[PDB]
Amino acid sequence: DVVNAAYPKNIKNKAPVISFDGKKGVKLEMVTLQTFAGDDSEDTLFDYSSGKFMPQKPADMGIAWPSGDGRQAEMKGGKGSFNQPDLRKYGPFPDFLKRSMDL
Amino acid sequence: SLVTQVILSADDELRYPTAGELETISSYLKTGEYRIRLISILQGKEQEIIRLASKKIFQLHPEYIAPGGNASGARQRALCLRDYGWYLRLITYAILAGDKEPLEKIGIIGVREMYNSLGVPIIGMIDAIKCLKEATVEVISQEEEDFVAPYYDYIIQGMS
Amino acid sequence: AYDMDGTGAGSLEPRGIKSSAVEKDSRCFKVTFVLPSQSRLYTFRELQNVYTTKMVPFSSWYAEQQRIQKMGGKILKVELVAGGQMRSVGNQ
Amino acid sequence: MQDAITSVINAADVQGKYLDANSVEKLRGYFQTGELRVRAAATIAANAATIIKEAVAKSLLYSDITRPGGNMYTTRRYAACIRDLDYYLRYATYGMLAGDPSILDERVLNGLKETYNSLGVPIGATIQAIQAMKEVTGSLVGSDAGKEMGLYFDYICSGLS
Amino acid sequence: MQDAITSVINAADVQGKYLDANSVEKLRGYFQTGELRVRAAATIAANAATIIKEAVAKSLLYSDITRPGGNMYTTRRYAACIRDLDYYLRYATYGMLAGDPSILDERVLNGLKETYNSLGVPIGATIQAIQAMKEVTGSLVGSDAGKEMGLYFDYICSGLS
Amino acid sequence: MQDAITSVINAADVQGKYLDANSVEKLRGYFQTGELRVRAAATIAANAATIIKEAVAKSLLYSDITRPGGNMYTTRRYAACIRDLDYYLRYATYGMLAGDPSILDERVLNGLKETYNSLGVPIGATIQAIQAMKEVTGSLVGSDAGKEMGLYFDYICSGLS
Amino acid sequence: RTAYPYTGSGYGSAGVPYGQDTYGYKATTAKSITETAAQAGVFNTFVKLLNESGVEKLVEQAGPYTVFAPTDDAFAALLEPHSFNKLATLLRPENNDALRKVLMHHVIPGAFTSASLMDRAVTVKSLAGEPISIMGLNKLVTAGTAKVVRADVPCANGCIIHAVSSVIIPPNYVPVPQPTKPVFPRSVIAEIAKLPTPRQALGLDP
Amino acid sequence: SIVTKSIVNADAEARYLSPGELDRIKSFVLSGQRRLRIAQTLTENRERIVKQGGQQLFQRRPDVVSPGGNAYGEEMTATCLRDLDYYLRLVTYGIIAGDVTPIEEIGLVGVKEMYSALGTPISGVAEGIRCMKDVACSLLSGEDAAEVGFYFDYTLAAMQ
Amino acid sequence: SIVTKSIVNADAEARYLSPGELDRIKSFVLSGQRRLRIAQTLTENRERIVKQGGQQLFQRRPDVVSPGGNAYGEEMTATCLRDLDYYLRLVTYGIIAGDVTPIEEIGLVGVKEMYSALGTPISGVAEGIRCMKDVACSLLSGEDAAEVGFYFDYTLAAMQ
Amino acid sequence: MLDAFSRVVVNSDAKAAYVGGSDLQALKSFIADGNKRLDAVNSIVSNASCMVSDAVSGMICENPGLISPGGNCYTNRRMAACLRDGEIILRYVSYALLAGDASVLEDRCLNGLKETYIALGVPTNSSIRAVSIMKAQAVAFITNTATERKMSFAAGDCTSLASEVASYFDRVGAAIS
Ligand SMILES: *C(=C)C1=C(C)[C@@H](Cc2[nH]c(/C=C3N=C(/C=C4\NC(=O)[C@H](C)[C@H]4CC)C(C)=C\3CCC(=O)O)c(CCC(=O)O)c2C)NC1=O
Ligand SMILES: *[C@H](C)[C@H]1/C(=C/C2=NC(=C\c3[nH]c(C[C@H]4NC(=O)C(C=C)=C4C)c(C)c3CCC(=O)O)/C(CCC(=O)O)=C2C)NC(=O)[C@@H]1C
Ligand SMILES: *[C@H](C)[C@H]1/C(=C/C2=NC(=C\c3[nH]c(C[C@H]4NC(=O)C(C=C)=C4C)c(C)c3CCC(=O)O)/C(CCC(=O)O)=C2C)NC(=O)[C@@H]1C
Ligand SMILES: *[C@H](C)[C@H]1/C(=C/C2=NC(=C\c3[nH]c(C[C@H]4NC(=O)C(C=C)=C4C)c(C)c3CCC(=O)O)/C(CCC(=O)O)=C2C)NC(=O)[C@@H]1C
Ligand SMILES: CCC1=C(C)/C(=C/C2=NC(=C\c3[nH]c(/C=C4\NC(=O)[C@H](C)[C@H]4CC)c(C)c3CCC(=O)O)/C(CCC(=O)O)=C2C)NC1=O
Ligand SMILES: CCC1=C(C)/C(=C/C2=NC(=C\c3[nH]c(/C=C4\NC(=O)[C@H](C)[C@H]4CC)c(C)c3CCC(=O)O)/C(CCC(=O)O)=C2C)NC1=O
Ligand SMILES: CCC1=C(C)/C(=C/C2=NC(=C\c3[nH]c(/C=C4\NC(=O)[C@H](C)[C@H]4CC)c(C)c3CCC(=O)O)/C(CCC(=O)O)=C2C)NC1=O
Ligand SMILES: CCC1=C(C)/C(=C/C2=NC(=C\c3[nH]c(/C=C4\NC(=O)[C@H](C)[C@H]4CC)c(C)c3CCC(=O)O)/C(CCC(=O)O)=C2C)NC1=O
Ligand SMILES: CCC1=C(C)/C(=C/C2=NC(=C\c3[nH]c(/C=C4\NC(=O)[C@H](C)[C@H]4CC)c(C)c3CCC(=O)O)/C(CCC(=O)O)=C2C)NC1=O
Repeated sequence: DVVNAAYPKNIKNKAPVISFDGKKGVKLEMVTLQTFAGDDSEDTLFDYSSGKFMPQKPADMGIAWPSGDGRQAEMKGGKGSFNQPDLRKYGPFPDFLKRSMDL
Repeated sequence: SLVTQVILSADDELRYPTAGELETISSYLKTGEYRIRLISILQGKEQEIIRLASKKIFQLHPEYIAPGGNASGARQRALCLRDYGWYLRLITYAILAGDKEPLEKIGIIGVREMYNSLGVPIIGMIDAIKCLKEATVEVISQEEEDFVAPYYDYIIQGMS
Repeated sequence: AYDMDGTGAGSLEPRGIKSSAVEKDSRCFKVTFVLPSQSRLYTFRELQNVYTTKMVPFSSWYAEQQRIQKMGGKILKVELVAGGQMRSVGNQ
Repeated sequence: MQDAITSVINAADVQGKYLDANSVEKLRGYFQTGELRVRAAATIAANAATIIKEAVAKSLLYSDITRPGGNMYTTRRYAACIRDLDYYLRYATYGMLAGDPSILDERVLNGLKETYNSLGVPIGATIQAIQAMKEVTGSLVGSDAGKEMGLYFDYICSGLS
Repeated sequence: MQDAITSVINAADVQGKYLDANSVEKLRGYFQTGELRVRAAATIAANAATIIKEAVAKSLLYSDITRPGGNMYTTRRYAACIRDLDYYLRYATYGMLAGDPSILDERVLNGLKETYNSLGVPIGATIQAIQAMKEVTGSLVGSDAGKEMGLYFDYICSGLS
Repeated sequence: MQDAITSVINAADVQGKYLDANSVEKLRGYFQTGELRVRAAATIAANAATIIKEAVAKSLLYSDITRPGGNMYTTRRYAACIRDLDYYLRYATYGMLAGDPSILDERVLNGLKETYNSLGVPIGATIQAIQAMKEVTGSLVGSDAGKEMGLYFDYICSGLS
Repeated sequence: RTAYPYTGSGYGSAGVPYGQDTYGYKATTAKSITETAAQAGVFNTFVKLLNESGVEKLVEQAGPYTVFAPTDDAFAALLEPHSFNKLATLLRPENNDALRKVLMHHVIPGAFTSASLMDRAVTVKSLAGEPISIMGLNKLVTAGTAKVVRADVPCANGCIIHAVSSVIIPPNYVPVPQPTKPVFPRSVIAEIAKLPTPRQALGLDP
Repeated sequence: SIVTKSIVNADAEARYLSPGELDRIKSFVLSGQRRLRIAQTLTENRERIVKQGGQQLFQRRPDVVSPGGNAYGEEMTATCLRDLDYYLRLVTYGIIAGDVTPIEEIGLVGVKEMYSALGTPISGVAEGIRCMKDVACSLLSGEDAAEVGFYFDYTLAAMQ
Repeated sequence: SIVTKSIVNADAEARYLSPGELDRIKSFVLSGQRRLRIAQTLTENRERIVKQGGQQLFQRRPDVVSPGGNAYGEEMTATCLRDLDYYLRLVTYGIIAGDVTPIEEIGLVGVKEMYSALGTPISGVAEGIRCMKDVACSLLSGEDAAEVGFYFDYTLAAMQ
Repeated sequence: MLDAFSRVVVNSDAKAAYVGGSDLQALKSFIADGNKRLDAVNSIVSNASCMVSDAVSGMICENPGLISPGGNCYTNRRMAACLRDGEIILRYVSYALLAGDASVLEDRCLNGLKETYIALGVPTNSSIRAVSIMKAQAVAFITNTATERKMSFAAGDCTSLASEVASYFDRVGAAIS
């Protein structure tokens, strides 16, 4: 959170850096003295991309082919009216084949 | 669907779809919602219709219901309405994608060997679909039932 | 001779598979694929194994690879076992 | 090999459901764009040779793959390109009509990047040819139709990458 | 493709020696069961369709592989099963007559489990179908003949696993 | 499949330059030995069966691969050898004429050691057979011609190893 | 009963199926060059330098190659006081030019397994274009200054991968100079005075 | 036509015609009244559609008519317009047949062999048909110009 | 070359090379001294053989260089001569290989697809090679001009 | 070493000039101070042959029980391995100084080093002395305040690279403690 209204826009001034240059006066300085930073965040304020850009592939659907049949995983709406239950259930399978339901 | 038949049928000749085929896609897509409006009419009458299908498939064929027949017993008759439910569900697919492949890639291709390994008389299932088409006429007006009539008798032609 | 005489659209022999194979080509692949028949249930022919791995020539890999997907096949792996790459002369 | 209607049916069908109102939004949505796709596939069929001639002249016949040693030097190798680019512009037309990119990976994408590595075909120059071919295709069919035809070009470029 | 006599002759030939007392000792053991195997293969030929109808109804007829989504859903897919189960009951009959399971892996087992993984066919339900098919086969041919025919069923189930 | 002239033209073409003095310098070196290679390939064609009969009798004729259990026992297996050794003496003749061993790995070497491991063919006995076959080939064609024909035999033996 | 049995069926068979597993022509299981190395977990800088430098397209190809991919300890061993002179300049982002040849010196056309180097010394040039001498003597193989660590890795297109201990620099490779200042002569009269006149060349003047 | 290849499609597949095939033969014959009107417009406009067709063709390709061009002189220019009268005629057949099947086996199959063997630039004759297309679609409304132009560009596609 | 396809011929036939094949590899390598002299003449005459080659090409085909021609302007005309430098180079390969095998898989296989796809008149580039042939055979004696011209006309044949 | 700055690929047939789909933004940004970093690693690895021998002999002459017989550096195999491991550690800081982050150091050099040195009986209290000499040696060399050797750099500042490389050496020194 930005809770530093205690620290304004005079945080890191570092007032006591002191250079004597011999026996005379202490030459007080307020040099800011940044870190070995790098500010680790992703997706910054602009795009920075010339096209050279076709990187997008769909995720792997297992053994079938991608997006061809994610049909077991779908939102769907209605079931039917009679619909006898399964009573053995044999595991949920996964993918159906190089194949589809419309054969 | 119908566009899939045009993309496939144009793909084995290594050419784009011709002038006539693009009509066949364009005319099919302009009659789009009317299939969509029609299937919602039939989905609201699936409990309507399969109850009427069990009316006449069994008064016509009491051999199957009687003790000894395949459909004798409760749980045998229980799925009996389920097969009507899947068929009626398939026809809503066929009425939408304006062709026979959802009635053919499912349901028709190899149906006899399925039933013959089950004991269901394959002639009886033909009358079951003919019974199902007889039942759909009552809950449907004259305008749209001849739209759905050619999708039923394809199933009868497929089963023989 | 080779399959690129000048044939394209609107030409007398029918529009078909055109391979970039030279005169008497000697490059051949090692392919692997399954190809379910999708026609046995109305023909009722005997069954044959559909998972094959064989050496197809470069002269006719493209036709075969174009056809293996025609009937819903899936190509698991192909390689160029025999022949060079970027070779101007010597594919013969 | 499924179109938008086949994919909608299937997701209705693999789980065994009927066709419920929410599923039809894409369909009442696919039939609305049915008029746009045919005219898009109409002009692409007409300007097939012109589009491919524009893409190669705009992307790669300008970099030493065209010169000796490059991947496209000999006339057999050059002729294979426009044969090869014809499929990308053709199969993308099929995806634009079917409204589903299932035909691409079924008949184009599978074993494709594994094949170009065998031949030693540069995948980098291939995608930029398709990107340039996507750029000219948006010229002909318009903006939104180019958005549709362009949506399957980068699908090829993504999987081919 | 070797029977019990072919395998006995091969091992006795591969050392270049004649058929000694041990080689003929197994051959006499095979000829003793020659009468049992033919009658076992006799009834299995008669009740081929009945055995497969009994196995599928007893193992995977009602559980979820059959319901939409599972697999045997479509009629092409269901019809492929009884076609597929026919080979297991048929080739097992050949192994029961030949007295050697060499024909199974030669013509059935090789590329089989690698093929079902491609199609996505459940190997778990497949073996239980063959196990149920093995159970009904012991009904027809008797106990010891069922022990013989059953000895090649689990050979298929073992390698197919 | 490139000869010495094809390989010289390829390297001179792959840089897009003409045939300079260095490219023609090797080509002149190949034309000088053109007279030697034909006479070498002449006598090898005449004594093809005699050379293979000499190699097998000198390397692996009486070893226990020849006896029962060895890798060469049955007559089908023995007959496969002289069929197999004929290719090595034949394809080596092609490399001797073409002056480039590209044909060997194109048509012999690839999938060869991977095939013998499948069949269980002993690679150790195979290479001497070729070494003994190389020894008799130096008898016929002479010293330098044997040096040429011998230069492709060990190329087979090296890659087959 | 002989130990080296064989394959096949029918009579004249040893009880072992064809190909030891009933497959005559076995589909391969290896990956290609760069992701056989990606799975190894040791060639991380090698596969990354290939991807950035564009050399990775070259060793994608199906030609039988013999890669001498150095493990990243070899790349980590590039902090020689000596080798850092001739190789640190490549860290600059414009010097991708030399990075491709220096990486292209590690690709050898042909499939040279270590068993094929039984006390044999054979040279060859890379795909960079300059000769490299592979030497295998006394069960220790060498590729220039390689001192190969891992023997061979079977790859996709009949290619081989050997793990080396260092990075082979090409023979006639000169390191690129650091970026400098284009300097110009301040005066013009300090240079006419720098050129010897004709009367000077004949010794007519001092 | 759409009737003959919807038959030979279902002919090869050992089956009858689906609703997808029979609801389009039905949809095509009700379209037949509108097709004859469209072909009737191009029938007695061949004087302008051809002569203005060769108008833009020579302005866009003066090489073919210049001395050395294939259609040079009073003779070849007459035949130069004769081919455009041919292809304009085949488009009238395709409009009434509802497909480029008449245009396919006449003027399209092996057309590159003829024009290459006649010395004619095949790209030049493609430019001629495009010039006829702008004249033809300028004679009809928007609903019709999406058809009459639709058959020309197929001829443009196959002619290169 | 004659060496590589005399091998792959006898390679396919499961046999060695006959005297008919080995008395010609023999006859070709003794011909090799005379072949390099012929190719050496065309090697450093490309300045005249190409520039005078494009000389007669433009005088015989001014359309291709006129405004609208494919090789119009300072740019295309430079590439207009670049292709002639290519095909003149391949003829030097065919003379040294003793066959059009180098010319076959470079500049001949699928050449019509390239030039049709570039908009270039393929007949025009055939005219260019014929103009180079008269310049090339004018640089050699009669015994040589029956060879150097012999490879050009093969390129003329395959280029149409 | 060569993954520490990303390069650009300009020629064709690459798959990264066209279908790269990215430019490496985290490592372009490190050629924005790249010459000053490359002089700093050159300040270490031109003295890395001398920094490891001074530091290992530094902890010998402060804790003399290691070269006593019975100690962990008396025999020749152990004395060669102790000079090897400081050289390997000084290389891996010089990777992490070059790449600008410590993510190379913690898994290839520090992951499983404290379990190794207690599995061999290596004195962990003395090995952290051996890297604190190299912590103090490296900040003299990067700031060019070494007493016996200077190098001719450009005119500028190299603090916040010296404190960057001093933050890696205790990161080593607590991973073995
Ligand atoms: C024995 C008890 C004992 C030593 C041995 C010696 C080791 C030592 N040195 C330092 C500090 C530095 N060492 C440096 C290394 C070198 N200086 C050079 O010029 C050459 C190139 C190289 C040695 C081969 C440097 C640069 C320093 C920093 C001081 C300086 O500017 O020179 C320490 C650590 C001291 C501390 O941490 O403060 C040790 C232990 N010293 C011994 O006492
Ligand atoms: C305590 C922390 C120290 C210590 C301090 C003493 N310094 C003494 C004298 C002295 N100190 C300085 C330096 C200081 N004075 C300045 O004016 C300036 C800046 C210009 C600085 C940095 C000087 C110059 C002197 C005078 C020396 C001389 O006479 O030549 C001192 C003596 C007493 C006093 O003068 O106050 C003390 C005790 N000395 C120590 O021992 C501890 C460690
Ligand atoms: C830091 C610890 C030093 C110091 C560093 C500076 N170096 C500056 C510029 C510079 N450095 C190099 C060498 C470096 N760059 C490379 O590409 C390679 C390898 C090939 C190395 C070793 C060069 C070539 C340059 C540019 C030369 C110039 O233009 O003058 C520099 C100024 C630029 C900047 O800060 O970005 C600094 C500060 N200088 C020091 O004082 C400390 C001791
Ligand atoms: C010297 C400063 C130390 C000391 C060192 C010894 N280390 C010994 C073995 C050893 N060290 C490592 C870690 C090193 N190897 C690596 O690969 C990496 C990072 C990439 C590092 C830091 C390992 C893994 C091993 C065991 C395997 C090997 O021998 O290399 C060692 C030998 C022990 C013995 O033989 O008894 C010594 C003496 N020990 C000391 O007392 C000082 C403090
Ligand atoms: C989507 C297409 C599709 C269909 C149709 C299908 C049918 C099907 N019907 C079955 C059984 C059965 N089906 C019947 C059917 C009938 N009895 C009658 O009198 C009638 C005419 C008829 C029903 C209308 C009977 C009696 C059985 C049980 C037979 C037995 O197991 O003893 C079974 C075995 C398991 C089960 O009931 O779920 C299947 C899989 N599967 C499919 O995937
Ligand atoms: C329908 C899906 C599908 C695709 C895409 C396909 C590609 C395919 N591209 C091929 C070759 C090729 N492809 C190219 C292409 C190119 N060179 C370049 O520099 C460019 C980057 C690129 C043009 C965009 C070339 C030059 C060859 C010939 C390679 C050779 O002769 O070695 C070949 C070898 C056989 C032949 O062309 O006859 C196949 C099979 N096959 C398919 O079934
Ligand atoms: C003679 C040795 C041999 C065997 C065994 C064999 C199997 C084989 N089974 C197949 C398919 C199939 N197999 C099944 C089987 C099943 N589904 C289930 O849920 C059950 C667990 C199982 C029945 C026991 C199904 C449903 C298909 C169709 C898959 C599809 O359409 O994607 C196919 C694809 C092609 C086709 O059927 O025409 C082959 C080749 N081939 C052979 O040569
Ligand atoms: C129904 C389909 C069909 C077509 C298209 C057809 C074409 C055809 N065009 C011909 C000639 C010709 N065609 C042209 C054409 C042209 N010159 C140009 O500059 C233009 C680019 C182009 C016209 C737009 C010329 C100049 C000739 C005469 C060529 C000669 O005399 O050598 C001839 C030989 C003379 C004749 O019998 O008419 C035929 C058969 N025949 C057919 O059955
Ligand atoms: C070795 C076999 C071989 C050939 C022949 C070849 C031809 C070739 N010709 C080209 C262009 C061209 N070629 C021409 C040619 C001509 N214009 C005319 O009027 C004349 C009829 C004709 C020349 C005699 C023109 C004008 C272009 C540029 C076309 C444009 O910019 O659109 C290009 C594209 C630019 C380039 O990369 O050079 C190639 C690749 N490549 C090969 O590898």
